[PDB]
Amino acid sequence: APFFDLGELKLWSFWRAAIAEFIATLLFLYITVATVIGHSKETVVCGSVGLLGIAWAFGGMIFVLVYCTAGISGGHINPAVTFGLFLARKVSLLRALVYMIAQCLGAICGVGLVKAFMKGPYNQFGGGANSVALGYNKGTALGAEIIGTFVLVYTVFSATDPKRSARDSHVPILAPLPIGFAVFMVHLATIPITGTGINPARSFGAAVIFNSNKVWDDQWIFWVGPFIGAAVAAAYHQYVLRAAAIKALGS
Amino acid sequence: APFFDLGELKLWSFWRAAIAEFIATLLFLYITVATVIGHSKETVVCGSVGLLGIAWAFGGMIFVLVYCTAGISGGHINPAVTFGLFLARKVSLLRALVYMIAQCLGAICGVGLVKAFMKGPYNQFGGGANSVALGYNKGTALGAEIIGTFVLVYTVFSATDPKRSARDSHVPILAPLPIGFAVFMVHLATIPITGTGINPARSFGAAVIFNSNKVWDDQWIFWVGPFIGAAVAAAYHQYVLRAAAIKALGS
Amino acid sequence: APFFDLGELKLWSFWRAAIAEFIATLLFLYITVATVIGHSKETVVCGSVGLLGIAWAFGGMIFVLVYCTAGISGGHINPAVTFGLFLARKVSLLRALVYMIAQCLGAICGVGLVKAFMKGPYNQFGGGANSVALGYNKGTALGAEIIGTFVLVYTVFSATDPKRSARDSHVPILAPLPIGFAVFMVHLATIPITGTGINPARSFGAAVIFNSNKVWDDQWIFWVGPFIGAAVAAAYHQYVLRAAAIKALGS
Amino acid sequence: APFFDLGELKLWSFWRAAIAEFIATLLFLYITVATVIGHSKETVVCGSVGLLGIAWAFGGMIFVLVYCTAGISGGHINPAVTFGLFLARKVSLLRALVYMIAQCLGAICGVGLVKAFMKGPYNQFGGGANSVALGYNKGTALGAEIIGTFVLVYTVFSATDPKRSARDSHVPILAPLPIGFAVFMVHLATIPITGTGINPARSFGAAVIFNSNKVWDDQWIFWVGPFIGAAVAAAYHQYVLRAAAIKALGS
Repeated sequence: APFFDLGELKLWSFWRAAIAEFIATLLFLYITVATVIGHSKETVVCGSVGLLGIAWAFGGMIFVLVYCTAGISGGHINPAVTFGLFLARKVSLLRALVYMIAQCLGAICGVGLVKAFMKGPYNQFGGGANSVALGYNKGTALGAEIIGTFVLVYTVFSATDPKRSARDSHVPILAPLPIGFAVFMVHLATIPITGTGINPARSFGAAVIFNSNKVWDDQWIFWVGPFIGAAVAAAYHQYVLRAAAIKALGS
Repeated sequence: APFFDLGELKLWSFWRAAIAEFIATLLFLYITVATVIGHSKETVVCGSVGLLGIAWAFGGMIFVLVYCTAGISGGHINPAVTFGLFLARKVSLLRALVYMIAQCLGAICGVGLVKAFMKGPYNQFGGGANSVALGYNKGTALGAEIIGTFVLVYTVFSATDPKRSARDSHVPILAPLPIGFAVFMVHLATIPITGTGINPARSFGAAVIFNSNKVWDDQWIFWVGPFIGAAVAAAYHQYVLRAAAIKALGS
Repeated sequence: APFFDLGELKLWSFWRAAIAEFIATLLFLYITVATVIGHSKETVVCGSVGLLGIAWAFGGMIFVLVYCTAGISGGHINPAVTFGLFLARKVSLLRALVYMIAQCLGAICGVGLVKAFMKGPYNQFGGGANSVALGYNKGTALGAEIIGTFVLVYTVFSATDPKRSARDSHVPILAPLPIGFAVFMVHLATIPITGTGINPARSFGAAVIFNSNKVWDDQWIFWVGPFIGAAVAAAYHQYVLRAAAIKALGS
Repeated sequence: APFFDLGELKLWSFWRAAIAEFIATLLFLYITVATVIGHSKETVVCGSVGLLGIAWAFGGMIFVLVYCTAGISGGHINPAVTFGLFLARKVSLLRALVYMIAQCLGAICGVGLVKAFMKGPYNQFGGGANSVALGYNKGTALGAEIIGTFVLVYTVFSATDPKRSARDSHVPILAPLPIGFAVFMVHLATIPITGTGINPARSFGAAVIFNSNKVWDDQWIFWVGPFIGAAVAAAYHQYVLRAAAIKALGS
């Protein structure tokens, strides 16, 4: 794999792909963390959208955002997704890094906006952030992040279009509904454990803005867990040897 | 941009497009505000569809209505959507205004019907209306409306079919599921703040029928916020320069 | 319109269409009423699927069942749907009546099965049945049934395939997801008022099995309301003059 | 029907199909049982994803997993599905057995992982397992499993692609969204009765790991019920005589 290929010299398109990932991740953090704080601050019992509503915010926004950006950037919104695809040689190292930076920056900005709008409840109720919950240890958290991210990245590889690519690149277009649903599902199982990270930029953006020592102590789990889950899904996709032209037929 | 083009002289189709927008918005207000009052009036704790159920009423009805009217009017159901498309020169000024009037009228009628059916609970529990909630200021509300409407209008532009148009027009057909989901998502984040407007006709219809001074004082936020969010999504779509024939591939 | 056409002399297919409607409606009543009783009997507060869960049972089962039977019968599962299509001359009188009978019979059987499985809770918690709730009058109930059924039947007409028909007939195939979603939405608004009928066979099956005088007194609303809502959606579809080959493009 | 056909001598593909079923079922058990324990352990009232959230975990994971594995194995994830298809002669005896073993093994492993991560709550709150709930008898449970599995398997047969098959086989590709929705629906009606089995490998995996005598006493219902429901859906599909090339047109 070279550091970069000719696609990365199509500078206009490559710039707009980075912007599309930046904005999408910003929007992803804003809606989901605002949903979280809005639920956490509610004084009436059953007065909120509930944990079910939070899981929907994360799954539904990934559906919407991959839908909007798949033809522009490939629709990653998530460094572990970008990392998996890079391992499968679907993304160059240079594009991979640019994507991760755009995603981490967008994440900080989105969470930033939630804090700007509701600083009181934002600081009071945990800042959106991922950390190990009471009654679990780090090994369980990490395990839950690995397997959770595997589900996500396994779904991404199955969702790739073998013939269609994002504008001026060979980065595969992705079917958004299955990927959104994978996210929703993993939140249902993983919210009691870590909040659910499965997305290093999502975890990072919230840790940057909330800036607590507890959250920073746990932060490595939300990089290492998803990167490992991503690598194991790539390995698996490579072994069920189904890159080729296994187009999954949508629902 | 001329005030109107030859499509607007196809009077039969242009009339039926206006009617389709009028009826759709009426149905949109009736189902969603009835869902709201039905939840608000419930005496049993967890005896209702909950805030999650309300968010679904708004997102799901937009999915259903854009599905039914996309081939007829372009499926706007929302003056900020019409406004964004007008800025992108996808709609003439004359069609734009006719649409907004049909949507505002339909909105009043739909809320009217909710009040006719359940006047007691209708007046008691807030009339469906949008206003700034306790503990937020006008700047937060406006900000939340801007960004919320941006998410919606960004999704609309990505959902446009570059080849297919509504009957006897060049108004693009829209993919309904992504747009419905955008609405659902924005409600999850924005219900604790304003009720969620992101739709001037939705906010106006409820303010007309509920007719409280508090709600009228706040009403400008629900026009200005969505119009700004819409204009920034148009600007953005124009800059990721993706009008051309970026057909987003559905889920 | 003749009483019948040559499609009705294709006896093998016509018989299997009737069977498909009978079974589908039976399955529709069994799952949805079982969901209702299961929620109603639950002793823990928030220990159930909630009203949101009930609305999903009705909307999701119609999605699933129209999906399974659309190519076989046209996927009606509902006499008001059959009635609307008959008014639009898409179904003959003979097929229409056979469908309504199969649907009413299947309905009784499905509710029958719920009672057989959980007779105690079945009788205690209202039998699944539709009736006017406390605090509303008959005119509101009827109005809510008219408009609710209009939403449903308006969606059906938009969901019709202008080129594809059920086996050995000219009965249009229907797009199931939009129709399922219409049902879900109308339940969100209408459950506090009548239970939501919008389906005479659904209301009839539950009234037959539950057999209370109160429920029988209200039963006419659940025939008259949906038949009127259906006729007004047909009239409307005929006037937005969009039978022709307005194929709504799916999501 | 011969014991096996030439497809089963394509050893590379046949091995990878078995692996795909093994992994998918493992992931199915892990996410859904983790969702169950996470809800069951929650100390705050309405502090969880609720029974609605659990029903979504089961329906949504089947949607995601059939989406990922349909082109690889046919996407069964469930011995009653495999059994139904075998009866319809769509799967050979040899492939059928290999699938059931891979599914049962994967199931044990997935539940195993949930216990490894949260052994305390895992043992305290029922291990994910299926059993007859208080206030119902075995005949009701069995009946509920039969009819529940019928809904599932009826949907599977309607979801089969008559032209497209899994890699190097004639096992039909399946439309995942309808099947996922069938699962979701049956959970809504059946959770108060048995937990919902409709999947012998799902019931077996949880019974193996939880290892209680009560759960083992009831276990036969979760094999016999779904196998019967599956056989009756096959019989029905054979009689509505719609194997041929009834392609259900997706939503």
